[PDB]
Amino acid sequence: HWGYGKHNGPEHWHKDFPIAKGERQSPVDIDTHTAKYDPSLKPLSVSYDQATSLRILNNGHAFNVEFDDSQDKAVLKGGPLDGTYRLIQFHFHWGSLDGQGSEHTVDKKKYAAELHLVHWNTKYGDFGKAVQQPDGLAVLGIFLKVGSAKPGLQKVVDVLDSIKTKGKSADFTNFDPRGLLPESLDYWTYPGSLTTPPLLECVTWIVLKEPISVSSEQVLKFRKLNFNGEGEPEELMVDNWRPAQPLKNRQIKASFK
Ligand SMILES: Cc1cc(=O)[nH]c(SCC(=O)c2ccc(S(N)(=O)=O)cc2)n1
Ligand SMILES: [Zn+2]
Repeated sequence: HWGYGKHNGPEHWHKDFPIAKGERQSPVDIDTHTAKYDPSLKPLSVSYDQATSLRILNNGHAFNVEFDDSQDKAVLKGGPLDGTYRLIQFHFHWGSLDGQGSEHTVDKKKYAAELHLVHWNTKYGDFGKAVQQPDGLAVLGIFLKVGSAKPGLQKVVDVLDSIKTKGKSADFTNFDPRGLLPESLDYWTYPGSLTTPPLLECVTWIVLKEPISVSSEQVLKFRKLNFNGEGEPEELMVDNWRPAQPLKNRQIKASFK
């Protein structure tokens, strides 16, 4: 039922998922002047050398590039995290226009898109158990602006016409997510939630300050995907982002300055 239209978009989700109005919802606006530099925060450790991508899936909301997370191969640690979080998938949220699409904002600035690399805390054994814990997930968020192409994104873009509609998947092996990272790992972090239903409050968010640049042609191909299934009226997959939610009783911390 839920999605991103007038009839079933973010402003409706609370009726099936009442935590939509909870105390630690995501995304948020990152007010860079009031984020506190925390000299106790560690460099993030992103260890993606042995990542094993398997498949890419249009799930009707976004596309997910999925990884084999049955061993400790692509892991996030350090930063604000205790313990070791394993990469399970990444996906993006993007707009119908270059001036919107990100979920997080920075001093109210929206970016053209935002990439989420989703990781789960290995102390909980698997992703389905982790989402039921307040420290179950760590999502690394990276902003996309439109400018020069991102060469490490092109393999993803070029497979999208094979997964145009909801429910389609394609083999997607040997994809290296290190090609999607900016140069700096400086970040903001705060406790929050999944940004789509079920909206569970299980995520430590780590949002990088440096955006990556993608070309206008790369994001135009994201906007050619469809939310609908094959044989249904075409609804372009655009504007699949949740707007910023109330910060409430939270403190965003900065790893830098
Ligand atoms: C309990 C449960 C199980 C599941 O398979 N998916 C979900 S929601 C989908 C999901 O895995 C997910 C959703 C949103 C985000 S986000 N947009 O916060 O990074 C990350 C992962 N919830
Ligand atoms: Zn997301």
